Amino acid sequence: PLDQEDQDTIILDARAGDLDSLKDIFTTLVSPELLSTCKESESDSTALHMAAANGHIETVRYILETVSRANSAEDLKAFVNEVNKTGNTALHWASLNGKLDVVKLLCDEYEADPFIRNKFGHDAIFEAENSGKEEVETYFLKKYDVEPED
Amino acid sequence: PLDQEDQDTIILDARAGDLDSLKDIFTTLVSPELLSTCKESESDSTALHMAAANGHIETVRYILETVSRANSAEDLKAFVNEVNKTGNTALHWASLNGKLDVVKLLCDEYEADPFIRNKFGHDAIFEAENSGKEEVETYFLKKYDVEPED
Amino acid sequence: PLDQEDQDTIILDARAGDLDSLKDIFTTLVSPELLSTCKESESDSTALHMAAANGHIETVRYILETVSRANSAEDLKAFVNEVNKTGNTALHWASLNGKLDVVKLLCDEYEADPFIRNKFGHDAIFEAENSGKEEVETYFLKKYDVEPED
Amino acid sequence: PLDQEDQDTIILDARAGDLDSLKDIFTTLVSPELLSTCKESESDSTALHMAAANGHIETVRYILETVSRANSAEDLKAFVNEVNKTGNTALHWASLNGKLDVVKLLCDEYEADPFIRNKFGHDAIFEAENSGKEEVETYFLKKYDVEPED
Amino acid sequence: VADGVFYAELNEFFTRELAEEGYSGVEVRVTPTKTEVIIRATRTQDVLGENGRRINELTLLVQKRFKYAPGTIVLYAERVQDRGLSAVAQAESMKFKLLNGLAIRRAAYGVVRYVMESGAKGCEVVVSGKLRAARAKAMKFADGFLIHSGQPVNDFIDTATRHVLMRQGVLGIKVKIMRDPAKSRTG
Amino acid sequence: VADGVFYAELNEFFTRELAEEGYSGVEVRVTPTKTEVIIRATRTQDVLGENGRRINELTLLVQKRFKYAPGTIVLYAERVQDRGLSAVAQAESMKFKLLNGLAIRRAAYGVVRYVMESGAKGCEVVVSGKLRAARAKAMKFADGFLIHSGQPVNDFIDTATRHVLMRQGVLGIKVKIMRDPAKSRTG
Amino acid sequence: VADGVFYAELNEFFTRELAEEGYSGVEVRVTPTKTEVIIRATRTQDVLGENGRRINELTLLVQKRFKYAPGTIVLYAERVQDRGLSAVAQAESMKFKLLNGLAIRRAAYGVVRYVMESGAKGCEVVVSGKLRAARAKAMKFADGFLIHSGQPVNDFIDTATRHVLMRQGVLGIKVKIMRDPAKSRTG
Amino acid sequence: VADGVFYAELNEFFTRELAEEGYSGVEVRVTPTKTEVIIRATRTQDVLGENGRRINELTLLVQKRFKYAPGTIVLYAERVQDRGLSAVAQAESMKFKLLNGLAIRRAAYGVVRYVMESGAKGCEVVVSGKLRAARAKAMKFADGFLIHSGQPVNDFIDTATRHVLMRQGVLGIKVKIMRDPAKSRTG
Repeated sequence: PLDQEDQDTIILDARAGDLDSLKDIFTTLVSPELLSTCKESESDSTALHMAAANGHIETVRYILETVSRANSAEDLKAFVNEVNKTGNTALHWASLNGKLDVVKLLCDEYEADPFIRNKFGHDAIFEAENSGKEEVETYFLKKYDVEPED
Repeated sequence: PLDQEDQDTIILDARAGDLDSLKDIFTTLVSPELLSTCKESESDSTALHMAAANGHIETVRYILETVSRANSAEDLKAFVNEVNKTGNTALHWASLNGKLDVVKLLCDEYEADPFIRNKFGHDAIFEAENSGKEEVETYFLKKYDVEPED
Repeated sequence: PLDQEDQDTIILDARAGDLDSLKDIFTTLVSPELLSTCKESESDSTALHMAAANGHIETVRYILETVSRANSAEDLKAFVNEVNKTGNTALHWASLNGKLDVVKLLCDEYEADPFIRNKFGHDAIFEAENSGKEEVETYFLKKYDVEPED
Repeated sequence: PLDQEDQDTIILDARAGDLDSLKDIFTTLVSPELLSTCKESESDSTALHMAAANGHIETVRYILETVSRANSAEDLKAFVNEVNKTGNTALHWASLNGKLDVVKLLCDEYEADPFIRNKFGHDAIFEAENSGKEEVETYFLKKYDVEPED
Repeated sequence: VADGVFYAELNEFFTRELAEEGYSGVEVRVTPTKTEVIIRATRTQDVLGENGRRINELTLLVQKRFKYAPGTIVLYAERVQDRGLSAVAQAESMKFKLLNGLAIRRAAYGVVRYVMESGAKGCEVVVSGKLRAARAKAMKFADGFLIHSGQPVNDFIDTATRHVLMRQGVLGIKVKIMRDPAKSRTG
Repeated sequence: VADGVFYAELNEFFTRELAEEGYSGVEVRVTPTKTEVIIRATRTQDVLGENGRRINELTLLVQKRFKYAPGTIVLYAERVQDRGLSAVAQAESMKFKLLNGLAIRRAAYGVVRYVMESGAKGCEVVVSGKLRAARAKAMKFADGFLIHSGQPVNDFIDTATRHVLMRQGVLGIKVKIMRDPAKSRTG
Repeated sequence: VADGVFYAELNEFFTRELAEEGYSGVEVRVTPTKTEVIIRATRTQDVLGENGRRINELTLLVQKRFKYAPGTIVLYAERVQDRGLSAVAQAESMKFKLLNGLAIRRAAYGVVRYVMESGAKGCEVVVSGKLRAARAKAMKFADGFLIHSGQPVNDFIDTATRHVLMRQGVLGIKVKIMRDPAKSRTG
Repeated sequence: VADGVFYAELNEFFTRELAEEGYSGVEVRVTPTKTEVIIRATRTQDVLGENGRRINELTLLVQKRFKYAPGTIVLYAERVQDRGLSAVAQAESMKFKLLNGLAIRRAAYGVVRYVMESGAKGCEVVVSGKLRAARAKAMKFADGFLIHSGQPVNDFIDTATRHVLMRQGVLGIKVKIMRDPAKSRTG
């Protein structure tokens, strides 16, 4: 079906925040059912990753709405919490870059797991605090029952 | 009515713990209504004081039962919490001498105030701890809401 | 030569401080050469012990002068530092009883060892401090190079 | 006598470390007696400043030798410790830039004052430590009796 | 042995008669035709006084108040530490409290109340360990309770330590810097 | 790379031009027809200012003072901790000092002098270990050096600890009592 | 300026490529036909390497991974303190947490979790003040939270201080005695 | 009153006869045809024993050793703190030492020696003030002396404090981080 070069174009557009050409693409040129399968060449990062890291809340909400509408509930959960080769969720990137609006959207409405641990052993909770993004970190500590471990 | 010499005899008997001659005295020779008025010559200490300081629980309970039965509720409260010239209640003395049974009787059944402060500024709570009577002190801290002050 | 009963009498007199009958005894009735051999029945304590524990400085100085005059230098050293069955020197006793004048006499003029350790492992330095005799203890710490050990 | 443009050229050469054209200048074109008077336009900084800040030890030693040879002893002292508009000695700059060889030369052979305080209240001792030049700072603390003040 | 009334009345007498002599309490033993009363205070120099001046005065003033015949009682003295100012006694006290089912907060309160009433300038109690439930077994807590301890300027202190290898042996370094609040105050 | 004169002159300029902006120091790198000057201060909000207002003003005022043509230099900013108020830096500094043969007292003095000149309210240095000869191998020393640390009232503090066995686990107890000096003052 | 994806991907690359060089994070600025990437680590000696050996290798390996043409990016280095081991940063962090309505216990937990995940051996947080309601206005509290701090033998320590008047000035005395547990063990 | 020989011989007798009962010392008073000997120990439960079993045994064994007729002496008991384990007593002791012209180092040594011989696990003495000449009047010193106090891992501890303004009042924050030595060990 959908080749690498066109998967790249789709996620470069998520990165840029061109929501206009995104709706364009998924109403006419590609099935919205396939949005959840577009992954970058090198990283395996999804379009959710790109939009999330860049704080494009409207693009992020669209991506989520579309995936939710076009896929099973199981497929939606597996998408929001999808990890790249380095083991990072979109949430991880959003927390590193301190994008609060995206984070509340991911965790409140679409129930993202901030406890997923990457190849280095870090979860979104760590990443937020490690990049001095205190607003995102304080949100995590209110929202979830976060304690130290073994 | 009742003279000093016979008030003395009555409280010397409370001191000794001669409960037998106490009932003897108040069934036949003196009205039980007058027990609450017998006070030592020098100190102004009541019979409750003497029995309480000496841990004579049966004598103590008798004194209390009799006073309660023979007097008004107001007169009973004023008696249990009666202070001598030095400002001490029977409770103060019972706490100094670490008599736990008497203390529970005074505070649980007859609602003695352990917060009455003497001429030196001390209450039963202090006195217990000041004489190393840890059993009485621990009882106070459970029973009452005790906190430091100004 | 000199029997136990008369050794006892001699040291009971050192204890009492009867210096008068001491000179009496050693000018006429017993050789001064034998003073260093009189020991109590039970303890093995010398006359130096008794006079030292009781702070009788004049008696103490006499005992020392006499022994020094009448014996070899080796015999004098062995006498000043003589220990009883419990391993105590006269110095130990003088330090326990906080007799400063005796202690300065023993250590300054007659070079007593305050490091002799008894059956319990204690020296005069310890004993002084253990009985709250701070004057004797401060003297020790100035006079000698005293440090903690292994 | 010596104009600003040529004073500038002389100290630009000290800065560069062109010792060759320096000897050139002071054997033939300018009296060595006048080296101690060349000051930058803006700062009032001497040639010693420039060479010292740049760690050009051979140029520094030459400048010092020449000034010493050609001037009075008083004039030499006033030169080594000469301050610019900001109140800094050559030593200050050498310490800021952590030039140890220059510093030992200035302080050991030519007796520079490291206690001169600038317009901001700082001496060479402070400046060294403030720029993390621990080698220069440790040298100061050995060489001089340095203590905290009021 | 002396009865509780006697202890109580002796305590009343002495607390008033020995107000500034730092009176603590009293022990008492009874023997063949002799009765011994040991007085315990912080300083026994004021109590014994000039050659038993204060002692003998008391001993007779006690005869008059408790109706003892002369020669039937005698007064002794012992130096003891004030109980409410004794860190050792209050820690032991706290130990008793905890071992008898008293909540930490209530035990702390008791001790703090006693110590201030005893005239201290300040008191601190701290209890530590696994005081509450936690997922990590190595997680430990401390509840502290204090009256009049420390300054606001203590919250401007940073410390670092280093561990340095030298020939003579290993040295420890500790550096404390107290920042100036008057250099960080807004505006 | 920039020469030592440039560092020195930049330092003179900025210490005066950024007096209350908590100016620390400056890093500088030189590239193909571009010259980068990183400014380091305690707060970068005053330095960057309203939309680079203070930055662009400096950048041009620097061109006029150092005769750079427009577009050949640019000013950056970084937040750093003040070195003289950094416990961590001074402990490391003390480590360097000791490892290079400086006597403890002299090293301590250096650090203390630097920290006060840096505007601290107080400084303490302590070095510990086998600093002097002793007969017991386990005997250890500490030399402390301090300016403006603590109150006289700290010398009226006694502490005890107890270790108590409870069901829930082992608890630690610590009690601090600060005695009232105004209750032990002679007379 | 660089976008959040770039920061994220750079962070992924470097955490793996600089595993033991104590990699912290990265700053990045974009200029006229030049792109600057500042690498921040605990030790820059391993990063710069033998005459930029490790630097130039990275710079080219970065071109291959992010498809930059040669001469369009350059790598810098800065030494910074590890954030999770910085007492100063975590105290400031705790300050932020509290000022934004986070319960003390939750704030403490956050910091403690971060510090241990950062590889510390132990962490302690303590918050003090009027944390709960009390009848005495001078009553203050402290909640402490700790992982791996102290020994059981610290609960056998008693301290006293004295304040002594000497000619040379007033001296402070402090005495610490650690009792031997093996001399009080039952039986 | 009893003479010094009696005190000495009593001390010899009891130290051997009460070896594990934590024997401290003895007070003794003499009266009309009665002689009182007060025994002082750390625990009086072993001394008094089962209904005066150990007491009455001693009392008679003392008659046989000191040749007192039955009924002429009686044995009492008092609980006291061990003097060599009492922080309070040793601080007071240090005060005496200093006030009587003993050098700090020698005084410290005395106390430390006494405390270890008394069976402590560790001892620390610290004296502070203007102990040496200095140009700044505010410069203060501390000489510390210690046996068996602290771990090497204490030299990996950094602390910061912050002072935060909240509605409920002003809060204090303290953060302690103990770095892992096994993460900074060379190689």
